[PDB]
Amino acid sequence: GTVHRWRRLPPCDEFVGARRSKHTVVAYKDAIYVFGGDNGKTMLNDLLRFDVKDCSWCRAFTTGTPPAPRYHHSAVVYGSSMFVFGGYTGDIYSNSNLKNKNDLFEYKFATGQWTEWKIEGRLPVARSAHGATVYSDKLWIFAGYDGNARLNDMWTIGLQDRELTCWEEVAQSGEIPPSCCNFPVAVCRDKMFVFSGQSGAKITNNLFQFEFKDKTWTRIPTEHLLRGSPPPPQRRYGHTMVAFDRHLYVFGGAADNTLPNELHCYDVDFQTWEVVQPSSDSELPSGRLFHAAAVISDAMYIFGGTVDNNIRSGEMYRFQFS
Amino acid sequence: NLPTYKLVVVGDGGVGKSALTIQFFQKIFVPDYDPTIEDSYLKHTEIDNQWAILDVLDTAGQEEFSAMREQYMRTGDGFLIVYSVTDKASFEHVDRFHQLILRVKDRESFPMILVANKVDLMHLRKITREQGKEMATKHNIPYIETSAKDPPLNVDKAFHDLVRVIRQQI
Ligand SMILES: Nc1nc2c(ncn2[C@@H]2O[C@H](COP(=O)(O)OP(=O)(O)O)[C@@H](O)[C@H]2O)c(=O)[nH]1
Ligand SMILES: [Mg+2]
Repeated sequence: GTVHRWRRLPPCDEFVGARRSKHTVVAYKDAIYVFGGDNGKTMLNDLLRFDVKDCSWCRAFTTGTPPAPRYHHSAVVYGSSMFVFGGYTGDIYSNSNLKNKNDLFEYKFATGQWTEWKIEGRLPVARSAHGATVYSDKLWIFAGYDGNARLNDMWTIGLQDRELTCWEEVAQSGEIPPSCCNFPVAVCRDKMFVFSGQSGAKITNNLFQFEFKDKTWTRIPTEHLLRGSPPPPQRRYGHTMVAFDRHLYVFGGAADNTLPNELHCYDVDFQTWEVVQPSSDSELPSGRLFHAAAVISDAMYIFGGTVDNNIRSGEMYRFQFS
Repeated sequence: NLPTYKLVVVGDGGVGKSALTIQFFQKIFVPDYDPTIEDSYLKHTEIDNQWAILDVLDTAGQEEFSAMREQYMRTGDGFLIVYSVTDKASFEHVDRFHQLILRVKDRESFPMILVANKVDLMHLRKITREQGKEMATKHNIPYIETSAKDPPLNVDKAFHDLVRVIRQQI
């Protein structure tokens, strides 16, 4: 229970689910739900459940046909359901029938029910490695890779009535981030935050902030080295970022052909970066990318990813935020 | 109805993938391009009196593939395996890149061309022509010596020949 302490929680047993990367992790109640991913040989569409209170793994109860095995998809929790969107579908080993997706599946937590939201009308282009979050009773998906180029569009869909809902493209304003994919997204205060990612020639360590009300982006002027402030984290892709107590925590990812395991923290109010010093009794997680993160109570949870030598991981780590 | 050829430039860090791509597309030698930047280029060029769209991706980084890198590596029509004649390690890794393409493509053979770059650096050359030519005939793929430093050598031919290899299959 030591504060600011990494703790190596029990990994996902081999008979429960395969060690994976490019998966999605969502927090609900006192459990973490892992969906999709890449075990090193094939795509996945199982649903795992890590009970945080007693650290017990199990296959989550699922009825109905789940989404096609995929990775680089997004998952968000709205109300009592989890919403899967997008991703990369096909057969990895034989390199055939590969396509990005723009479908929408709902997983009802109380019943384990998989329902596909067959949305009518104009849909957002099928994409992978997009950003996604839930805000104001709507699913927001942003950027990604569509097959030919990176994206910088943004779409919303109301999650209130499956039959009475459709997609709407957001007329974004402000400094729209450069076309990006493989980046984490966190909502804090009433703003959505995006840090770095894979953006081609425009790959940087800029921090972007999207205020939902006026739908405007702002690249927070950071590295105020005039103030001697600690520098921003190195530019990276495949990293995770979570929000907790007016702070953003960035971990992992591939940064200039390395896998740093430093824990970076961004004070949203004071616009300052810092490296969180883990306690002496901490079990430091190894550098990884394409892992996944969620927050339960005052602790962050890291699952899976790809460590050095292209090795898939089933490890689960917990960092005590406070 | 114009044909599009997705070409991928792969190789060790520093062999000159960015230099070659920028030389081929922008007709300028750019020294010390950002080693981590990985982006794509587009032109409309006429090869053997036949117009074609060229979609080239300058690869970077050895960690897991970004969503863009992966889909390019899986759907690419041809690959340029590039090593530096001044970096013996890059030459020993030609085999590693060769196996990577076939493993991804799940094929016994795929359109590829071995590219020996930085040939202009003669005094510091480490890998000879017979060494590279043997490596190419070992993998049953063509061999081209290139230099992206002004004046460029076989930069246009290297990419064009890869297209020609693609056209003369199946
Ligand atoms: N002399 C010489 N240097 C080259 C050539 N091509 C690349 N370089 C140098 O090789 C280094 C790295 O090449 P770069 O363009 O970054 O390629 P990459 O690292 O393989 O993507 C830089 O210092 C370039 O100036 C070439 O044809 N001749
Ligand atoms: Mg480069």
